[PDB]
Amino acid sequence: GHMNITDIREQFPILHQQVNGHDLVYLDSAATSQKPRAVIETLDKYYNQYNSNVHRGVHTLGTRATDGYEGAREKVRKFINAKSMAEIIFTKGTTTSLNMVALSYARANLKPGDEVVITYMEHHANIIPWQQAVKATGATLKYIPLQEDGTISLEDVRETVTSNTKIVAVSHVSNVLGTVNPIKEMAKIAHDNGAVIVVDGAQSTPHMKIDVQDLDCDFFALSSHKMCGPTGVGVLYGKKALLENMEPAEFGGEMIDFVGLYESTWKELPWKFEAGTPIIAGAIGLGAAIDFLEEIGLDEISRHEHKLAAYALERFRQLDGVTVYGPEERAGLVTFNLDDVHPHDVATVLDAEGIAVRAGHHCAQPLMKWLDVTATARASFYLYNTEEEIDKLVEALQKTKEYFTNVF
Amino acid sequence: GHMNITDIREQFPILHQQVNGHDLVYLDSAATSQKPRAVIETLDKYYNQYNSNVHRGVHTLGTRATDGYEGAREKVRKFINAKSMAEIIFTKGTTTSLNMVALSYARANLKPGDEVVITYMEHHANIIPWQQAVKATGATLKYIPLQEDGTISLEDVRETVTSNTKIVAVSHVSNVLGTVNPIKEMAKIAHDNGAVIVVDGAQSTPHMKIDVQDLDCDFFALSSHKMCGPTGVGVLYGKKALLENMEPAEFGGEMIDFVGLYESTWKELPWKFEAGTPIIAGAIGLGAAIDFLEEIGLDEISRHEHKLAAYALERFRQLDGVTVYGPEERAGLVTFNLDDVHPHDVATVLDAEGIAVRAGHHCAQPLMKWLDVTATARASFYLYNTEEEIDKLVEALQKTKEYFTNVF
Repeated sequence: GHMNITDIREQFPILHQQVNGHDLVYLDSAATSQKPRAVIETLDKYYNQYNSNVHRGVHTLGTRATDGYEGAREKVRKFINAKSMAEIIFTKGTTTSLNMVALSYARANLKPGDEVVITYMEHHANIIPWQQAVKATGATLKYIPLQEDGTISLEDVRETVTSNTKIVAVSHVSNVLGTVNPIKEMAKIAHDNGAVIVVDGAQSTPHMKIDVQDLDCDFFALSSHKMCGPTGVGVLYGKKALLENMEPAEFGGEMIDFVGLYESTWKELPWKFEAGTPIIAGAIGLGAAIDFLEEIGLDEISRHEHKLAAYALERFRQLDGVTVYGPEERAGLVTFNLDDVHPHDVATVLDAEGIAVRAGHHCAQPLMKWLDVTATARASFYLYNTEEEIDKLVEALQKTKEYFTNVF
Repeated sequence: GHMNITDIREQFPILHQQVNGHDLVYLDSAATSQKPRAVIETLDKYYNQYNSNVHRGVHTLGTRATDGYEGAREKVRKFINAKSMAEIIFTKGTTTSLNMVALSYARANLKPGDEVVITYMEHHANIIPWQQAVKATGATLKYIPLQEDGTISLEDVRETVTSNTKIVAVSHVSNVLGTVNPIKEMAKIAHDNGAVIVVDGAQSTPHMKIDVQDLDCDFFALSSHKMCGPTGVGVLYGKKALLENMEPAEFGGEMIDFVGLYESTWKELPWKFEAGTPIIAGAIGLGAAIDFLEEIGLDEISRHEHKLAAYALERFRQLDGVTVYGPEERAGLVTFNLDDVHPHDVATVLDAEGIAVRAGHHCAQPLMKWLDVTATARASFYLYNTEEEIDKLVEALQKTKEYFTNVF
């Protein structure tokens, strides 16, 4: 049962190379994750053996491609514990999923005086679609405040959500702070006030079990590329009764039933929301990523990331002049700054040592402003990373601090 | 220079297999095309060697992925002869591209009394977004009529387009009739009346050179999966001056410049229209499909398809009780019916002989109604198909006709 990190790393060809003369140390999985051979070879087999368009079922390869595509829909349903494949919509990624809710749910259900409630830690994907939806409807956007450690208190949620709130939208896991938000209790507060809750799960799904029946979220969005799967593919989950009453966000072939000159009728769910030839190979590859993660065990992967996170926080606390943002209890990532060194220069120096991290605002400018910084650096961990890699990171941070103090 | 079909077919692993005990005869490339090793191995190399998120440029693999993604944008620009990469937007496919024009251009620029003009041969992707855009604006949808052979006469275009027309949307090549429409002359008519022209090029781009400066189209949409490229990726081309004045269709990270609590500003083109982590691998694979087709020569591929089309029409005319739809001059496809046999049964019997064709409405229900049929069968050709494969098709059609006459 227990995961062998050597055996896991063996499955990721891209980890086994040098950058600038040093073994690669890839600590940027919160930006995008690497892929095991089981996923890459799923794409290969699709294109080598049974590519064809789907949902015709009139010739043999087309039936195979259809069975592969719809089979992957069912894999996703089981993976997040949705009641029904009608609730599982394949999209281009988390961002498009959230935009579909903002176009098809928010803009149809917001009036002046209604509120959309988000938080200061949201990724832009979970901010801009609501800014545009409230502007288009004359509704009001509101922000739940954060505690000093970058978590959300339920009393602040209760204070911000009111009888005029129609939508609460919030991240399951922050890509910057590592905070795991109390989604299940926030959904109960949202429903008690007459609101739906929209959960941005791009950063939770790769790393921890999702059960949308236990969360009782109304909508849940995720991206394949962060969870060992292909780029260009994501999921929107929504409760069937909500999706049934929402109009499509996109129109075209495959999502219609009858097309007249001026009027058309739509397919049943989920295909109502899948216009045009779908992301056939990428969805099948996302199903393979799910099989891969489930065979390792999401709970095993969470325990491994908890170990790496606690080890990294401890070793970061051994460095002088380094500031870490966010709470002690966290997902597998550390966002930080070195005193006196711009995080872009940190990242540049670290890449010269083979170490890949991210520097910038991480698509969370209002959070940087809340943190009173212009930018930060971020190291993020996944199921193929090790404590030795964190040692290399903290050693390179120490030698970065020494380098820049002495150039001065 | 001249293409060797044996050497071309050698590059497509999927062609070399049996279905039901017969060599595969894949005649469904108008639904989706197969991929050469150069494309599949491009995806492999991406995932094996340099996957990372794009447009950070802070670590070595991220710079490589960015250079690959933006390099593919430039490959597409050269391929359709656009003036600028600002004009090349990566989307999920033709359908999404056309929906982006309908959301961001049509719904912003249509008033009561304005007209959107389409044709009776359009694919649903080029029909439903306009039905929805005119309903949302109170504008009027109009249809250019067709000649008896399923072509469009320019005098009918001139009669249908008026001083109230703001948009003409039309396919470059019909996926059913094989008609090549007179796009360049239609664009001059559209502009003479104060309209833009939106060209659905999903079926022309795989098969013939596109030059958007010579066409003078305002928007042009295409899909990677029909042109030897990965699924899940497409392009929207639009004249820079039009795109500059259109608002994004999707909102999120990557397409912003500044994000405040309530207001945001957008990136320059093309990234204004690319919200969230992009279709990194698929776009790079579409660039490889372009390199592959350009090395063979689109003019060579067009000549090969013209030969196969003229051969197929002749051999179809040798069959009794078979009706072919559309004009003599055509792209590489034949849509037909057997007297007395439902096209679904034709397709089923043909798959038992290893032959893959499509039966149905081909996402063109108003065209089937114009043709006074409920469904049709369709065989479609690409650069790996041969005359021997067309012989197998017409022989299997003859034996289908004999089989069903004798069961009766």
